[PDB]
Formats: sequence, structure tokens, C-alpha cells
Amino acid sequence: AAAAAANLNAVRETMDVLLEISRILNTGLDMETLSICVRLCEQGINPEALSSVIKELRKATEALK
Amino acid sequence: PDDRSWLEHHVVHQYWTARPSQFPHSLHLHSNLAAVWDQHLYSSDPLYVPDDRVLVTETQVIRETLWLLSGVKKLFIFQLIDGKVTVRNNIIVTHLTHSCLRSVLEQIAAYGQVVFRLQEFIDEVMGPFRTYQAFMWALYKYFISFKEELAEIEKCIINTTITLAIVVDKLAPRLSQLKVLHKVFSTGVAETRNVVRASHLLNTLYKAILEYDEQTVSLLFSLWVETVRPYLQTVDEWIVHGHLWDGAREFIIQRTMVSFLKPVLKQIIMAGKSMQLLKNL
Amino acid sequence: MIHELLLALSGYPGSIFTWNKRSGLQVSQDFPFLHPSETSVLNRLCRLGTDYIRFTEFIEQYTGHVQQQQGQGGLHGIYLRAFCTGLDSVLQPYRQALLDLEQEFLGDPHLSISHVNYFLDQFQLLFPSVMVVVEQIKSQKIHGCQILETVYKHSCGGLPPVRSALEKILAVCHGVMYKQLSAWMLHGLLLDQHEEFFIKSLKQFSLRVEILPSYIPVRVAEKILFVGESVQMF
Amino acid sequence: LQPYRQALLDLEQEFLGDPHLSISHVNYFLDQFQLLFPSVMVVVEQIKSQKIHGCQILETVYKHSCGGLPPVRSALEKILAVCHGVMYKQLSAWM
Amino acid sequence: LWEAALTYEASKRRCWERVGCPPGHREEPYLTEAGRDAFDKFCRLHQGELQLLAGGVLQAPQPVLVKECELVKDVLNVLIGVVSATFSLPESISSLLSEVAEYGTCYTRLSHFSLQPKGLVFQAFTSGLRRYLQYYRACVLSTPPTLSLLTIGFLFKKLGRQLRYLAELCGVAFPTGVKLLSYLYQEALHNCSNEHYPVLLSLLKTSCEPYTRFIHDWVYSGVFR
Repeated sequence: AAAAAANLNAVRETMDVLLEISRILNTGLDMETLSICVRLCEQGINPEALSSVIKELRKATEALK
Repeated sequence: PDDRSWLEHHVVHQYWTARPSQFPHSLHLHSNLAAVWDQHLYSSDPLYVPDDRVLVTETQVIRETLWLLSGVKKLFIFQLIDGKVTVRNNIIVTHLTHSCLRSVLEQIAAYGQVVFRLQEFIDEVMGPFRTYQAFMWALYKYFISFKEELAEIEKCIINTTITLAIVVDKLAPRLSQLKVLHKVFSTGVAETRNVVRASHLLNTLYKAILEYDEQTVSLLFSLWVETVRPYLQTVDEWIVHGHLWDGAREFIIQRTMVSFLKPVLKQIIMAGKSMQLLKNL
Repeated sequence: MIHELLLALSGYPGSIFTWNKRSGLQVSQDFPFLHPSETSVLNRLCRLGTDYIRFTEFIEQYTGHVQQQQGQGGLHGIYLRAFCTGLDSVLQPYRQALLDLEQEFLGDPHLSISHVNYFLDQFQLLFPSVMVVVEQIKSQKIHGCQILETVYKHSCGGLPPVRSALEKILAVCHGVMYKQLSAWMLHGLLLDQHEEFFIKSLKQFSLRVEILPSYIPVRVAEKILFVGESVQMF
Repeated sequence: LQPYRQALLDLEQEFLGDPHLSISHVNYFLDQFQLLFPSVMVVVEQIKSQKIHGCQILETVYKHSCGGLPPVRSALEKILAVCHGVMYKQLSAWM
Repeated sequence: LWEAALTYEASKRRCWERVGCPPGHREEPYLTEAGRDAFDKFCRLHQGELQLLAGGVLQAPQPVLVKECELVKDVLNVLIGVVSATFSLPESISSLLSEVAEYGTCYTRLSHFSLQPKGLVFQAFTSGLRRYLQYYRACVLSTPPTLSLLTIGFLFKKLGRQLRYLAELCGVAFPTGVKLLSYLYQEALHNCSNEHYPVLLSLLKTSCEPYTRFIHDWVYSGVFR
């Protein structure tokens, strides 16, 4: 609708604030992979448990390279 | 009802016709200063008696101002009562309360007066003594390029966020050069023979260029060049064609005159008359 | 606005722009879509179409209207045709501008009325000026060589569009005078009847001194008169 | 004064989108121009109060373009070069 | 889901009446924030008011239906001088309609004069008339096969007026022989430097081509022609 797009505008703002905080902490996640992790964070997640897998697959994107 | 409905939608119809204005509003103090101040005024008990205003929004002021600045007037806002600018007092937005507002539109009306005096002269060209015509041509060449900017900014309202303080600030180096013309033209409004009335105007330009001897100087330069253009032609005509120019005594030489051609004038006369004495030989 | 403005300015007016013979073009005033902001721009725009309709009526009126003669000579003759023909050639960029306006309207029709006013400001000064020249030509019923003087006097101004535009018409009208001059100096025969071309051995071939144009001295008229009389003699 | 114009456009451009900004943001953000303006105020009020319109205006400029605070130290340096630039037409028509 | 949607771009239009997220709606569009549609709507409303205030006898000229290209082709066919439905053989359309109808009425009176197979100078005169008819046929349908309606009125301003002069040139007896040879001769001297000069010159140059052969007979062979 229109009121469903003003909310999504206010969500686009928030995602850009989290984008600033993402880039000054220099995460290897770009805008697309971070959009998977925010959907995970909506359903409830332990980011210590996600962080242990992401710290391994990022070292295993260069292991078979 | 198929025509009126499209009219109702895709034309505003609420600051120029008898219809109360509606627009969806975003309340809450940071943009609500007018309504907040209204409620404050009523709570202090004036006692009440409101001001007659119909509530016009923000962008409509911008469109109306741009048309006033382009050179046209007699819009719904900014009418003349004898040829003197006058601001409507029914204007108020949901912000600023219309106290700073009456002042910013007063400055815009003050520039509209400067354009009104010029348009009165330019319209009375059609209902002009070849130097006045060449002066009108300089004014007109300024007016077309000047009108371009005001139309081009109005295009970006049809596109983009636009507010007042940008388009006012943007036109500062244009409204500055216009005031110089408002003072040079006042000496050509001050007024004898039409060549005396022309010299009283023409010497002001020749003085004003040496006054800044930049961007003002190139403007005054281009106004000067196009108005001594008849005279350079007619003095060359006196030299090669061997006759004094008759224009119902529009010519400045006595056979009332500016200091431009004075230091070389004897060489003009002593060439023209000597050529005329060759025509008889 | 989109089709209507171009249709009115081109000289095929409608009921939005009601053509009068006493005010030209005129909008029918207040509507529930017409309001004082656009009104002044509309009023300024109407002047161009007013002068244009007058021009085309005049051109049709004096071009191709006879087949070698009622019997008047101030309402007929080659100089009137030549004036109308020259004015038709000068009016070409106005037609071209209206074509380009329609192309931009097709690309996007959200162009404001003041935008069109901004493009057409260069005809906005040219059209009211030339109107009094052509109006004086009709009203005073001018006969003979004086048409040349009338346009030559207004080509002494200080507005370059007006001056160049009238000067071209005077060159077109020079064409006819040179064509009759190719005859009278070379044989003595005339081509223009009932309208003067500032020349009629002796009488029945004499000089008509009074009608002669103002940019031409009397001395050269004496030389022309010699050539024609002598070539007729031998 | 043009960076005092630009620094007013930036605020309004923020406020058009941002809903929660308040008076404190403007008071905070224009704190660096509470050093430029009060310290060039004494220069302009010095030239008005005792009227200076000779060529000794330039010495009074060179006393405060020494500065001590960087805004009033670097602002007048822009102005003085333009003043000398007009005198470089005077001293070329001389020479 | 929010992030599936999120990857769009927000509008640049914003107001200081609209700080809480305008998705772009406007301050209600101005008159010239719509065009070529709203045009037809106010023209239709104006026409309806006219029809009411008259009684339906004012005759709406194309209130809606038809559109542009079909009307252009109908306008084109009158210049071919053949049958149409609203021309002779918005509401500004009637004024253009009358001018294009009058273009067609002077086109028709030349092809009617050029279907003939009076004298030999008559056939030569007609064969010269078709030399301008060919230029007119090249002018129409090649430049505007469907192109804009007003381009017709501008294109046949310089040419339709000349064609209307050619309507006065033809009789629709009309002279023949030496009578016609002196008629066209006086047409040369009356219009000797104009836009009508080379067409009349080409007419006079070939309408005397039979006559010179007639003169060339009784002197050169002693047998009358």
C-alpha cells in the first residue's frame, strides 16, 4: 500500500544505520549477506553461534582458493 | 464525474478558488510551529478574534514566487493596486506562523517592483528614437536570459525536494546586478530635446563603467556597446558619405552631448565637413 | 492547452481562444480550471496568434487575386503581391518553432504555459512592431513606388529582428522593380501597368519625378531617362 | 559569509527527512561560528565606531589577521589579498 | 520479507509539511503536471457546457472519438481530391477542417481539367498543369504518412494558396489559340517576379509550341495549317 511503504521507508533508514555500524566494524558481509543475517535476527538467534560458523566459512572461502 | 473528477485530482483547486485546503499532515512540534503557536495564543486569551487566512501550503508559495520573479504578475498572490506591489495576508502554512513569512514575501515584492517599472517602459515601446530602441534591445536581451533561470527552476518542481532558502540564496548574484540597473535607469527616468534626454541617460553608463575600472562591469559594458552603436554608424556615415545625419535632430553634434567622443570630436567634424566640400568639387 | 494553443497560434482558432476582429484572440475568462496565475501568460501568448491571423489573411488577400484585372490600381498590382510573398518567407521560423513545440509535447506534455512563453519571447517583440507597417499599407491605400519608401523608413530602427525582417521584404519588392527596369532601359517597353515604377524619346517616355523612392537620388533617374529615350530613338 | 550560507542549507536538508532533531542540534552544530562572528564583530565595530575610510584600514586589518584563534586568523587573509588586488590596478596605472 | 522489499529507492520529493515519511504523493499535482489527457477532459467539459447552453444544436466537432492518426489520414485524402466523410470534396478541429476542405476543393478542379485527352495548345497547357500536380502529389503522403495534424496546415500554406490561384487559372468557355496565347502572355507580364513566375513561364513556353509549328507551315511549304 502506501502506509506499508512509509513503514518500509522507516525500515530502510534503520537498515542504513545498521549499515554504518556494519562498515565501521569492517565485517566481510556485504549488503546482501547482511540481509540474510537480519532475517535470522528477526526469528531469534544466538549470534555467538552464527559468529562461530561465519568465522569458519570466511576462512574456508580462502582454504579451497 | 469523469471530467470534474480528473480536474479535482490532478489540479489542486485550493489556493485560488473558494474551497478550504486539505493536505495530509505530519504533526508533532518540529514542523508544527504554526498550530502550536496558535494554541499558545488562544490559551493566553487575546481575547480571541482570529486572522482571516485560508491556509496555503509551502510549495505553492514557491511556484507563485517564481512566476512573479520571471516577469509576469497579476497572479492570485501579488496583485497591483496602482502599480505598487502588495502581499496577500491570507497566507499561512502549518509552520512559521506567517511572521517571518510576511517579511520574506515583502523582499520578493520589492524585487517585483524593480521588474514592474521596466515592463511598463517596455510595454510602452509598442503602445524609441534608434538609441532608445537600441537601449530597449539591451534590456530585452537581459530579460530573456534572466527569465530562463526562473523557468528552469520551476521545471524542477515538476520533477525532487526544493525549499525556500535555497532558491532565495541562489538568486543573490542576479538580484544584485539588477539593482545597479535600477539606479542607472533612475537617471534615465529623471529626463528638453530627445537628444538631451538621451545624453542624460547615456553619460551615466560611461561614468558607471569607469566607476568599476568582476561581473558588473561586463554587464554595464554590454549595455554601453549596444547604445553607442547607432552613433558609430552615423559618424562613419558623415565621414564617408559626406553628410550630417538627420533624425529629427537625434544626432548629438551641433551644426546634449556626452564626454565620450569629446576628446576626438574635432577630428570628426574636420573630416565630415571636408568630405562634404569634396562632394561639391 | 496542448493541441489548443498550437491550433490557436497557427491560425485555426477555437472556442477556448475565440477569434474576434476587434480583439484578436481572447480566452473566455474564468473557468473551474483557469485561474489568475496562468492567465497573464495566456494573455501575452494570444498576441502572436492575433498578428499571425492578420498576416495570413493579408497575404491571401493580395497574392494571386487577379488574372490581368475591378479597375482600381491602389487595390491591385505587382507590388502588393511582392510584399505578401516576402512576408510569407519571413514567417517560416514561427511555423518551425510550433512544430518543435509539438515534438516536445509528445515527449512529455507536462510543460507549463510559461515555458512556451519563454521559447516564443523572440517573436513576442517582432510581431507587434511590423503590424503597424502592414496596417498603414492597407489603411492608406498606397499606390505606386511609395510602398518601398514606407518599409525603408521603418528599416532604420534599432531593433535588429524587426529591421532585418522588413529589409528582406524590401529586397523582394526590389525584385519586381529591377524586372521592369530590365525592360525600359533595354528597349523602352513596360511590364507593370496601372501601378507606378517611377518611369512612364520625348513625352510618352518622360520621367515621373515625384513618385521616386527616397533611397535613390534624382541624378541617377536622369541617367536612366537618357538610356531609355536614346534606345527608343535608334 | 558563503560558508555561513551553506551551513544553513545543510540543516534544513537534514530537517526535511529527520523527525527527532531539535534546537540543540543547531546550537551545537553552529558553535564554530560563535568564534568567527564575535571576533570579526570587533573589527567591523572598530571600523564603524571610529570611522576609517582611508588606506589605514589595511593596517587595522593586519592587526587582527594576526589572530590567535584560527577562524578570525584565516578569514581576514582572504579579504586583504583582494584589497591589495584593487591597489594593483592603482599601482599599475601609476607605474 | 521486509528486506526482500527493502532493496528499492525512496522518493526525492519531500516537504517540511511531510517529515514523517512521504512515499511521494505530491502537494496535489498542478495543471501542467498532467497533459494531453487532462486536455481532452476540460475540452469535453467545455463542449458539454456549450451543448447545454445551446440545446445540442451547436454541433460538437470531434468531442472524443476519433483520435489523431485516423483523422490525419482523412485530412490527407482530401488533398488527393477523393471522397471523405467530414471534409469537402477538442472543438478547434472545425476551423482546421474548413481550411483543409477548401484545399481539397481547389485540388479537385485541376484533375477534372486534366482527364481530357479546345485545340493543340489546350492539350499542351494541360500537360504543363500536370507538372505542378506531380510536385503536389510528391509533397503529400511522402512527408506526412501519419505525422502530426498541424504539419498539414503548415506544409500546405505555401502550396495550398498557390493551388487556389491555379483554380482561378482554369476556367472551371476558356480561351484557345492566339486568344489563349495572348491571355497567358498578359499573365507573364502581370506576375513577372513572384513565387508564381516559373510555373507560368513553363506554361507559356509550351503553350506556344503548337503555334510555332503552325506558323512554320504556310511559309515553308505553301500549304495551310
